[PDB]
Amino acid sequence: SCVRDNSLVRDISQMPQSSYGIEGLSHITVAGALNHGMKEVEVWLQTISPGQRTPIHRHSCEEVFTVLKGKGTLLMGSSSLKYPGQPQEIPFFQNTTFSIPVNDPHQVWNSDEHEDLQVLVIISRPPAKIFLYDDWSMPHTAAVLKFPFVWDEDCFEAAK
Amino acid sequence: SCVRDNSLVRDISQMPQSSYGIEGLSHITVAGALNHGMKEVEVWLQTISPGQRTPIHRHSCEEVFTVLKGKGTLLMGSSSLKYPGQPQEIPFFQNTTFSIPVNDPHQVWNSDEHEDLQVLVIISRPPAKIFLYDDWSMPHTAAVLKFPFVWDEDCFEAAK
Ligand SMILES: *[C@@H]1O[C@H](CO)[C@@H](O[C@@H]2O[C@H](CO)[C@@H](O[C@@H]3O[C@H](CO[C@H]4O[C@H](CO[C@H]5O[C@H](CO)[C@@H](O)[C@H](O)[C@@H]5O)[C@@H](O)[C@H](O[C@@H]5O[C@H](CO)[C@@H](O)[C@H](O)[C@@H]5O)[C@@H]4O)[C@@H](O)[C@H](O)[C@@H]3O)[C@H](O)[C@H]2NC(C)=O)[C@H](O)[C@H]1NC(C)=O
Ligand SMILES: *[C@@H]1O[C@H](CO)[C@@H](O[C@@H]2O[C@H](CO)[C@@H](O[C@@H]3O[C@H](CO[C@H]4O[C@H](CO[C@H]5O[C@H](CO)[C@@H](O)[C@H](O)[C@@H]5O)[C@@H](O)[C@H](O[C@H]5O[C@H](CO)[C@@H](O)[C@H](O)[C@@H]5O)[C@@H]4O)[C@@H](O)[C@H](O)[C@@H]3O)[C@H](O)[C@H]2NC(C)=O)[C@H](O)[C@H]1NC(C)=O
Ligand SMILES: O=C(O)Cc1cccc2ccccc12
Ligand SMILES: O=C(O)Cc1cccc2ccccc12
Ligand SMILES: [Zn+2]
Ligand SMILES: [Zn+2]
Repeated sequence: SCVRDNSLVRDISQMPQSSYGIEGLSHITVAGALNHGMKEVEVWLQTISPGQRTPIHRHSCEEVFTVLKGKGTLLMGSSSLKYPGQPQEIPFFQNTTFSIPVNDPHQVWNSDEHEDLQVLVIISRPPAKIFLYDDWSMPHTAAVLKFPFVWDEDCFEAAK
Repeated sequence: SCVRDNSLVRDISQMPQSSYGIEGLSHITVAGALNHGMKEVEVWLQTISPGQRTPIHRHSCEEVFTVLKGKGTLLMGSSSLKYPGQPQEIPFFQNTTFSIPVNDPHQVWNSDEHEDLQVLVIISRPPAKIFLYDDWSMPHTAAVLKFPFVWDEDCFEAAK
């Protein structure tokens, strides 16, 4: 569904959450472009189950994560050579933050075997324009744009 | 002193908090322009003590709040009158979100007597350009710009 709501105070617990077909994910856009009218920043609340990973991807915007619960590993590559290259792998834990430089290819993995990972994610220039890589050797020109992304599809179609 | 941190993954409990001379405030810039190099978004973590309030102010950027703990009241003024005017009082509670229209005058109040209010705040176009009002009756044209703001003064002076 597309749930639009521009009032000023909104209850996060009442904004319908979904995996959008991504196994192990639970997503809520807390404040965003297509659902609420934002123009410069957008905020997501996401929970990833044990062992799950996001796809390898990039987006031409700033992006900041804050870890509410759980632990994991951040994988990041470079945006300057013709492909991402073998990534940096950096562990993170509850109450850590990390920002992804514009266009850097990255992946977030919930490497804990038992607890869910819950983060707040903030982006600039919404909505997100995510290009997907199938592995760290795929060249940057070859990444596939998936726009709108699955949590924006219903509202993107409703706004034409 | 100015604390600059060029690290990718940071522990938020080790970024130094301060009131910056604002009674009942505790602030940490989680990811920002002067402290970490951000250009498009900046993220703060703020705790306000029971009864305390931010000054009445406005800023030419988007601003989104997410309430992590506690509860309170958002006070919103007019951007169409020549002054903010008597404010609308909008209650908010744990797990709510609110976005402040660009340039609207507002104040956040911890109207709870029992527990601290903690919020994650996101702004666009950092660092903040905050104009202060002495009361809801002050004309928009008389509001005073305080730049750099108190949590940016040390790095702004160090930058020279
Ligand atoms: C991730 O890590 C984060 C960082 O560690 C965590 O957030 C922090 O959580 C702390 C633990 O709960 C939390 O500590 C509480 O701070 C509040 C809020 O504080 C201020 O006001 C206090 C109370 O005030 C009044 O009385 C005073 C005398 O009693 C008067 O002086 C005053 O004017 C007023 O009327 C003040 O005592 C306090 O003041 C000072 O403290 C500053 C340091 O904060 C100094 O700069 C200053 O000189 C002086 O020492 C504050 O201004 C308290 O009310 C409460 O009892 C705890 O101290 C802290 O605030 C949180 N930080 C932020 C930025 O939010 C977070 O929880 C972690 N999250 C996860 C998921 O793990
Ligand atoms: C502020 O409000 C927030 C919103 O209410 C709240 O955050 C919510 O908190 C709840 C409670 O803790 C969380 O619920 C937890 O969700 C996790 C993770 O869920 C996802 O993964 C599970 C497990 O997946 C895998 O295992 C299954 C087998 O069981 C496989 O099929 C699968 O492939 C994987 O291997 C999965 O079952 C979930 O899927 C279902 O649910 C989604 C909806 O989320 C449907 O769309 C889907 O079709 C299906 O029914 C999902 O993919 C779960 O494991 C836990 O058991 C528990 O349910 C929410 O995740 C969380 N929401 C967000 C967005 O983070 C805040 O906590 C609250 N905060 C405060 C301060 O109060
Ligand atoms: O922008 C990010 O890194 C978040 C993110 C981007 C793309 C796909 C995702 C799937 C599941 C969870 C998060 C995801
Ligand atoms: O509404 C805001 O921009 C945050 C904010 C702006 C100005 C002063 C403040 C004092 C204490 C806590 C937050 C404050
Ligand atoms: Zn990303
Ligand atoms: Zn403000």
